[PDB]
Amino acid sequence: RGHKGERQRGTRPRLGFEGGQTPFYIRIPKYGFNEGHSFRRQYKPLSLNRLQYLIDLGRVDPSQPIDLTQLVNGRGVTIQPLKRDYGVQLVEEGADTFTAKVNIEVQLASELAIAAIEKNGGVVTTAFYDPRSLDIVCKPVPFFLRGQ
Amino acid sequence: TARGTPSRFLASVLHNGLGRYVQQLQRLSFSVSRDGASSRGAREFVEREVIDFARRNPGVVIYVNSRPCCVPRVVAEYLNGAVREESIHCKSVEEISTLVQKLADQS
Amino acid sequence: NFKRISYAKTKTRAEVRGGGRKPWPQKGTGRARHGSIRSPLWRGGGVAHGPRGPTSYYYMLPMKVRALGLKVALTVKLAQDDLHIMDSLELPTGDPQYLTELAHYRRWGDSVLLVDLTHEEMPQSIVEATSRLKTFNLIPAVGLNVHSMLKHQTLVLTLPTVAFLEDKLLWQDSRYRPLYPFSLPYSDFPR
Amino acid sequence: LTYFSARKGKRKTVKAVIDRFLRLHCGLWVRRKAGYKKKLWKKTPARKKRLREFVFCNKTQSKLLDKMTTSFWKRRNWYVDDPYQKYHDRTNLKV
Amino acid sequence: VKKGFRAAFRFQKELERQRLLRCPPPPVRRSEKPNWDYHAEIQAFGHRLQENFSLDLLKTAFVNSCYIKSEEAKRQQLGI
Amino acid sequence: ISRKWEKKNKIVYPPQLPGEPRRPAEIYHCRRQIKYSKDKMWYLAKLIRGMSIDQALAQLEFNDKKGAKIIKEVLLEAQDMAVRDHNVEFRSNLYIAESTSGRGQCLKRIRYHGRGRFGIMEKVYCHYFVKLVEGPPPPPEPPKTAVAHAKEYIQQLRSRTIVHTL
Amino acid sequence: IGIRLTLPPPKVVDRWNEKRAMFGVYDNIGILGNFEKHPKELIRGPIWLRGWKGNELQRCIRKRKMVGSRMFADDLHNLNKRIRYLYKHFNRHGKFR
Amino acid sequence: LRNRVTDRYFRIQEVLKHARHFRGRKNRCYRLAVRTVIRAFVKCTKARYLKKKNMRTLWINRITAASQEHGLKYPALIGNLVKCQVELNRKVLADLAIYEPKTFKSLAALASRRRHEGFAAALGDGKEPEGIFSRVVQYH
Amino acid sequence: TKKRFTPPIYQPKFKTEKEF
RNA sequence: CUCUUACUUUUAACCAGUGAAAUUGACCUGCCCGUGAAGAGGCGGGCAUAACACAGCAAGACGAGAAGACCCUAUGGAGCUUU
RNA sequence: CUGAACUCCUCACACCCAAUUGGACCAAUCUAUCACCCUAUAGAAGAACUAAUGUUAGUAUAAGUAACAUGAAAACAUUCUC
RNA sequence: GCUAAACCUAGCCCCAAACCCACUCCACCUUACUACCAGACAACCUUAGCCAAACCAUUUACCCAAAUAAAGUAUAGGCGAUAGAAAUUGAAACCUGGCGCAAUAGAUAUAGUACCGCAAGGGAAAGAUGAAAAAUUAUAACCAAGCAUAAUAUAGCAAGGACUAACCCCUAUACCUUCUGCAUAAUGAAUUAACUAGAAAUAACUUUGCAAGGAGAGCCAAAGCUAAGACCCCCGAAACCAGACGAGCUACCUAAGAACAGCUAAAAGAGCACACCCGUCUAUGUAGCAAAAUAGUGGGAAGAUUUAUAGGUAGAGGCGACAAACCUACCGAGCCUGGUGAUAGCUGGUUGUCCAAGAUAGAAUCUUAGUUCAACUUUAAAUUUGCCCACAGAACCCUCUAAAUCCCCUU
Ligand code: MET
Ligand SMILES: [K+]
Ligand SMILES: [K+]
Ligand SMILES: [K+]
Ligand SMILES: [K+]
Ligand SMILES: [K+]
Ligand SMILES: [K+]
Ligand SMILES: [K+]
Ligand SMILES: [K+]
Ligand SMILES: [K+]
Ligand SMILES: [K+]
Ligand SMILES: [K+]
Ligand SMILES: [K+]
Ligand SMILES: [Mg+2]
Ligand SMILES: [Mg+2]
Ligand SMILES: [Mg+2]
Ligand SMILES: [Mg+2]
Ligand SMILES: [Mg+2]
Ligand SMILES: [Mg+2]
Ligand SMILES: [Mg+2]
Ligand SMILES: [Mg+2]
Ligand SMILES: [Mg+2]
Ligand SMILES: [Mg+2]
Ligand SMILES: [Mg+2]
Ligand SMILES: [Mg+2]
Ligand SMILES: [Mg+2]
Ligand SMILES: [Mg+2]
Ligand SMILES: [Mg+2]
Ligand SMILES: [Mg+2]
Ligand SMILES: [Mg+2]
Ligand SMILES: [Mg+2]
Ligand SMILES: [Mg+2]
Ligand SMILES: [Mg+2]
Ligand SMILES: [Mg+2]
Ligand SMILES: [Mg+2]
Ligand SMILES: [Mg+2]
Ligand SMILES: [Mg+2]
Ligand SMILES: [Mg+2]
Ligand SMILES: [Mg+2]
Ligand SMILES: [Mg+2]
Ligand SMILES: [Mg+2]
Ligand SMILES: [Mg+2]
Ligand SMILES: [Mg+2]
Ligand SMILES: [Mg+2]
Ligand SMILES: [Mg+2]
Ligand SMILES: [Mg+2]
Ligand SMILES: [Mg+2]
Ligand SMILES: [Mg+2]
Ligand SMILES: [Mg+2]
Ligand SMILES: [Mg+2]
Ligand SMILES: [Mg+2]
Ligand SMILES: [Mg+2]
Ligand SMILES: [Mg+2]
Ligand SMILES: [Mg+2]
Ligand SMILES: [Mg+2]
Ligand SMILES: [Mg+2]
Ligand SMILES: [Mg+2]
Ligand SMILES: [Mg+2]
Ligand SMILES: [Mg+2]
Ligand SMILES: [Mg+2]
Ligand SMILES: [Mg+2]
Ligand SMILES: [Mg+2]
Ligand SMILES: [Mg+2]
Ligand SMILES: [Mg+2]
Ligand SMILES: [Mg+2]
Ligand SMILES: [Mg+2]
Ligand SMILES: [Mg+2]
Ligand SMILES: [Mg+2]
Ligand SMILES: [Mg+2]
Ligand SMILES: [Mg+2]
Ligand SMILES: [Mg+2]
Ligand SMILES: [Mg+2]
Ligand SMILES: [Mg+2]
Ligand SMILES: [Mg+2]
Ligand SMILES: [Mg+2]
Ligand SMILES: [Mg+2]
Ligand SMILES: [Mg+2]
Ligand SMILES: [Mg+2]
Ligand SMILES: [Mg+2]
Ligand SMILES: [Mg+2]
Ligand SMILES: [Mg+2]
Ligand SMILES: [Mg+2]
Ligand SMILES: [Mg+2]
Ligand SMILES: [Mg+2]
Ligand SMILES: [Mg+2]
Ligand SMILES: [Mg+2]
Ligand SMILES: [Mg+2]
Ligand SMILES: [Mg+2]
Ligand SMILES: [Mg+2]
Ligand SMILES: [Mg+2]
Ligand SMILES: [Mg+2]
Ligand SMILES: [Mg+2]
Ligand SMILES: [Mg+2]
Repeated sequence: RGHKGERQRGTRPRLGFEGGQTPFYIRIPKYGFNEGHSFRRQYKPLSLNRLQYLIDLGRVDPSQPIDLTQLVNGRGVTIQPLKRDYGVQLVEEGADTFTAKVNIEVQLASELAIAAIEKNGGVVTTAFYDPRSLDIVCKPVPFFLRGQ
Repeated sequence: TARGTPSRFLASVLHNGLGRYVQQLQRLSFSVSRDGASSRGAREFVEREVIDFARRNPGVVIYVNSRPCCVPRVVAEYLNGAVREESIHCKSVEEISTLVQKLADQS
Repeated sequence: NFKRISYAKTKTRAEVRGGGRKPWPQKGTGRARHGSIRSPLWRGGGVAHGPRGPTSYYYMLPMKVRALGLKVALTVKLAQDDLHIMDSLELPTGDPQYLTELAHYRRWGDSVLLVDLTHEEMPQSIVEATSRLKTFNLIPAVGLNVHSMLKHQTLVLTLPTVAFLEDKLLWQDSRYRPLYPFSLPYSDFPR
Repeated sequence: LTYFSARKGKRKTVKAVIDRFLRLHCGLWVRRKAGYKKKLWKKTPARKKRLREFVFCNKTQSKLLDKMTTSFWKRRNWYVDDPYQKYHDRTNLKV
Repeated sequence: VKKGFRAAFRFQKELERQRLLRCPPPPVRRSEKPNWDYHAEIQAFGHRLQENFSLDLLKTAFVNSCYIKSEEAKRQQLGI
Repeated sequence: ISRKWEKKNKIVYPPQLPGEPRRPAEIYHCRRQIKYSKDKMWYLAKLIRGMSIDQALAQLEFNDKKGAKIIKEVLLEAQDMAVRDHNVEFRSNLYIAESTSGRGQCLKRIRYHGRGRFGIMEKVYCHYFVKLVEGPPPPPEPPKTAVAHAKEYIQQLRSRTIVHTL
Repeated sequence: IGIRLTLPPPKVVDRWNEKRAMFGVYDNIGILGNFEKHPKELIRGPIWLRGWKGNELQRCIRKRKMVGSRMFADDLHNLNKRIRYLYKHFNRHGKFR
Repeated sequence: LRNRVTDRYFRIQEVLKHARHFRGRKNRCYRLAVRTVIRAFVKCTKARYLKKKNMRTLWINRITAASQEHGLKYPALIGNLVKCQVELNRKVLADLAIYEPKTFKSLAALASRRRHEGFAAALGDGKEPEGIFSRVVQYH
Repeated sequence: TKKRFTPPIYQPKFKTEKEF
């Protein structure tokens, strides 16, 4: 423990206190880096490399419409509605090697991601889900056990 | 310390080594446990080491008694009448062989 | 340790009866300074760092780890000739002496663990024999565990139990990560 | 700092750190220079430009702010049109 | 009363040792003590001295006249 | 408490062989819980140590200490005990072999001092132990003479060796 | 002094009584029983400690929240003081900050 | 679970067995004995350096006594025996002084002869051969 | 300075009242 | 007071009875000089030195007693006064 | 010439710094399983006292010291002194 | 040899389960435990403060009734310390058990008794035979300190090296703490037995599982994730606040009582002087007879006197011919209980063995008796130069034309 002082006695000041000097985490001016963070919509990215990977292993069936329920069932993406998630965003990564023809419903989609889907003859549609419906569509089974 | 312990002068038994050398070790009494975990090394010594050791020391009578015991021990008795009891508790076969050989070389 | 709860508890200096008043003045008495008679330094005082029960030691290993432990224990029994497979556990007689002599004749060791597929469908002959025995224990297939297998020298499994064990243990090797507890309905579970 | 809260028994977050610093998911912390809005008339434009910069924190300050904030602020966020999205990961970093 | 057995067991051996020191037992023959095989000890007697003793002659060397008379007396007492 | 001194009169020795010498009779007696100080009783016990049975009684009879009467009473009942129970022919043929005092169980009482202070006094008790052995008292050890001193010194000079060498 | 002069009565332990023979049974009830029951549901004891672990402060907080209304007046007062002391000890005293 | 030390008696006796020969309460009271037993062990360890130191001093005194009986000083005997390539240490010379006086006198005479040869060499200009006992046996 | 008086503390009476 | 003396009582000392308290690291517990955390029974150089009671003395054991009341320190208290 | 724990010599080698830091072991106790004249492998914790003017109890030291008490004779009736 | 030592029970602790308890007769709110007479008196009313913010002044968690999760998020705040939801989410629930204590433990408990206080209140200690005591000459013994058996012989931290030999010879300045430094004449300790002091997050490391997934809904994830192991003491103030209990001592007051010889003067807050009240001076006493006394000498002693009984004024107060007096022996403001394990940058203490690395420029600070960051030190890890240094090179102004340094391949 040491010899005397607040060290051995265990009464040393709080974390961040600098012996009376104005602490670093206080003398820095406030800025809105995290202002309104809890009200920002978040979208889990879904790359075309990830989408192509799921189809090649049979985890996602391209012969049927693909939505948030099918992606979660195939363990393709993880959605946390309590963490301000609003769905999935289809990103353009891996557009060069994407070949499957699918009917996929997402929440956001970049211009290049749309083109890659439509090049193979597939259909991509961006649909909005509010926080209540997002939880229901991702895990239908827990909702059906609520008797609502 | 030296003051708190007895002392003696260097000597031998019956002037051993003058006319002929006589092994001062006379008897070894082993107590091993058939199931005791602390007697695992003692059992290993009996299986392969005590038989060869008896060949090299025809003048030493070795008694191996297998009875339940928590602390295996070996008792060494010498010609001059001194009796020394040493514990082989949780000792490997090599450590027991070194200890047994140490007892044979002492006067 | 996961289901262990320790009920040992001691009273600290704030829970021992009395001790509110300072026993004597701080200075002038010539004695050591004290502020209470229930201090841990005192006879009959509180305990400084003692048990503060009830205390829970609950923790859970990952489901696959606990499933793998059954596989290892089953493999050890087979590798050491401690596993025996029976078509059924039916006995010609309900006398417990028959079962003990049968184990001795077949050299099953001191303790034998008998496992049946279901508790309800256990034959009455084996139930009567095992109820009167201490080293022969009859458990259902759902009750198999590492501790019981390690405690008992010999493990006895029925043919339906072996198929039951393989289905349950190998299901962990080729299963998705759970979206929700498996008690809730699944497309292909149970069976 | 409250290491164990009286109602939940959990570590609490010092909200003074949140209002002043931004933590990139790579572990870095971004802050603004002190006094960048104070007495601008007596400061040269070269000095004023440095005050407007968004600077990083060193190892000690970054480690200090990690202890003063819970694991919620260290999670990976996917804000739409995030200005600092490109700075959440390191590139070509050795040792 | 402190819980445990090893400390009490260890103290019992110390008491037994002290009792022996206070009242030493009378000396007894090594043959009467455990771990004794007369035939084995006779053979080792020759081997220690590096002498090729005859077992028939060597055994008779340790047989005294008093021992024979005492042995005869014991047989008469027991009616053998 | 311990009462091992009373148990020393219950030892039965095996009968002696015809050629064995006569064994002196040993008598153990004691008095428990004497209202006296063991420190003061020690001087009386030390005084009669080694004396004959009759000489010890004479010294104690004319001693002004309180314990002298108590010790004399113990010797009188021990002397009768020897002849009556321990098979001693002559009651005067005894000497004090062992005689010492021991601490007994004491009671604590409060002694009041001034200024509200106090001290704890003890009501002291003691035990007296005596051992009587049949036979004339052993002669006192003669003082060491000049011949004994000179003989011992020469023996010391004849026992010294050359140290720290072969 | 301080050590007993006689051996204590021997310890007789029945290693094969019903409690020890059947110890650990059904610990895999979830794995081998279609996950109908969690193994934590086998724990018997205080209602505030079934399938839950924590330090002294967390246990005191949890017990007060769950059965605080059912506690005796003297027991509740000691629990409230214990939480106050533990709050000051953990959040204000120690070697590390 | 309350744990108490049940074998504290044996711990105390490990220190008191080394204090049995001490004088006073420090042979039976552990609080006082442990401090003295530790000092006794420390003195035992440090005395090994003095034992070697005292033995050599004793040997020098015994060698000096025997050397003076032959009219030689200690430096003359030790120094000149080295020059004769005689590597007898002070332990052996002390034994030789007590048990082999005739041999020691020969060693004293040999050192005296070598000492005289050194004096002649110093006075000589170097045009004479080395002394008979001044010759050194070379090793290769 | 002020008077520094320390009142005496009487020990319990039972400690000096035990009997055989 | 110069300048003290005599006697009596209490105490005292001895004998008998009863029997405290502060104190106490261990002590086999000398003197001189020097030294040293700067004032030594314990260290250095010398000197002295069979053992053990009893009664006196108050130079020393930085004597016992009271975690100095003086002084300062504490982001320790309190009483009082006030623009 | 004397002179160290320097260095050499025979053998062995982790085996001489406060605060602090790292590591190898371990007494006793309880529990699982062994063991069965007192142990083993592990799991646990009220888990180790030459020191707090520490707490309680026992007993020393000062110390048989300080201090304390009963007027006298007598036939125990009584009388006498104050 | 004593004194003593030893013991296994009494009971208790934490949970589960279940919702407890009042009265034979007689007495009991008046002075409780008192057979028998005119009441009309009647309950409600924000806790404060210690403490944290290193002062303090706003502020500083305290079951409020579903485990988990949302979440330590929204939000609040000298926007400091710290405080902190909700929508929503939704599980299990078989009393008779114990890696709980075993007479300094476990309740204080053999008992709220003995004892202490006017009261509120504080609050103990301990027992041990055996199948049979209607077997008591019984149940052997050995174990702490303290003694006894048995005092002592030059000289010295009481030991060590030794030695034929205890001593004599040689060598050696107790321990802990605290310090620049302690044999220090600095601290603590008579001694024995028992008791008495390191509690945890954040990451990180190590070892398993699974793997772009991990996890037995929530959460994390650009090799992660889950689980385990492993780090954070004890005693002590003067205080502050709330609620009770106290004027049987003392301060003053109220109701109704009592005492004051003799002499002088005879008028007396008059004099001399008993009882009585007070306590000037000196000696004794100082653990005393006494937590304020004894002996002598003194002040007053018909008065603003002294005194018995009952009553009144209560602590943010009373009362006071002000002495900061007195208010149950300790009043710059009582005492008890509670907040309370108050707090203490201050002091003291901090328990088994062994080995290894290890002495460190400063800066800020109501800060210099402390802390935080550097520096130094430690561990683990990554990969590459580190140290020592050849030339060449690093200022004019100026009185010391300094010892040197920086840079630096080679080695
Ligand atoms: C100086 O005078 C100092 N000793 C104070 C005296 S009154 C306590
Ligand atoms: K108690
Ligand atoms: K902390
Ligand atoms: K005169
Ligand atoms: K003096
Ligand atoms: K100290
Ligand atoms: K100090
Ligand atoms: K000094
Ligand atoms: K000093
Ligand atoms: K001092
Ligand atoms: K008085
Ligand atoms: K009143
Ligand atoms: K400070
Ligand atoms: Mg300290
Ligand atoms: Mg300091
Ligand atoms: Mg502390
Ligand atoms: Mg503080
Ligand atoms: Mg508490
Ligand atoms: Mg309390
Ligand atoms: Mg209080
Ligand atoms: Mg004191
Ligand atoms: Mg206190
Ligand atoms: Mg207690
Ligand atoms: Mg006394
Ligand atoms: Mg006197
Ligand atoms: Mg005393
Ligand atoms: Mg004392
Ligand atoms: Mg002496
Ligand atoms: Mg002396
Ligand atoms: Mg001096
Ligand atoms: Mg000297
Ligand atoms: Mg004297
Ligand atoms: Mg003093
Ligand atoms: Mg003085
Ligand atoms: Mg002071
Ligand atoms: Mg002052
Ligand atoms: Mg000041
Ligand atoms: Mg300050
Ligand atoms: Mg304050
Ligand atoms: Mg040398
Ligand atoms: Mg050496
Ligand atoms: Mg080495
Ligand atoms: Mg062991
Ligand atoms: Mg173990
Ligand atoms: Mg402890
Ligand atoms: Mg102790
Ligand atoms: Mg102590
Ligand atoms: Mg005495
Ligand atoms: Mg007297
Ligand atoms: Mg005296
Ligand atoms: Mg006197
Ligand atoms: Mg008188
Ligand atoms: Mg009188
Ligand atoms: Mg009543
Ligand atoms: Mg504060
Ligand atoms: Mg202040
Ligand atoms: Mg804010
Ligand atoms: Mg701050
Ligand atoms: Mg108790
Ligand atoms: Mg009860
Ligand atoms: Mg003793
Ligand atoms: Mg000396
Ligand atoms: Mg010396
Ligand atoms: Mg100083
Ligand atoms: Mg020094
Ligand atoms: Mg001194
Ligand atoms: Mg000192
Ligand atoms: Mg000091
Ligand atoms: Mg004491
Ligand atoms: Mg910890
Ligand atoms: Mg930890
Ligand atoms: Mg204290
Ligand atoms: Mg305040
Ligand atoms: Mg108040
Ligand atoms: Mg009144
Ligand atoms: Mg009136
Ligand atoms: Mg008058
Ligand atoms: Mg008048
Ligand atoms: Mg009066
Ligand atoms: Mg008056
Ligand atoms: Mg007058
Ligand atoms: Mg009132
Ligand atoms: Mg007045
Ligand atoms: Mg005034
Ligand atoms: Mg004034
Ligand atoms: Mg008062
Ligand atoms: Mg504190
Ligand atoms: Mg402070
Ligand atoms: Mg080192
Ligand atoms: Mg400031
Ligand atoms: Mg500083
Ligand atoms: Mg350099
Ligand atoms: Mg270089």
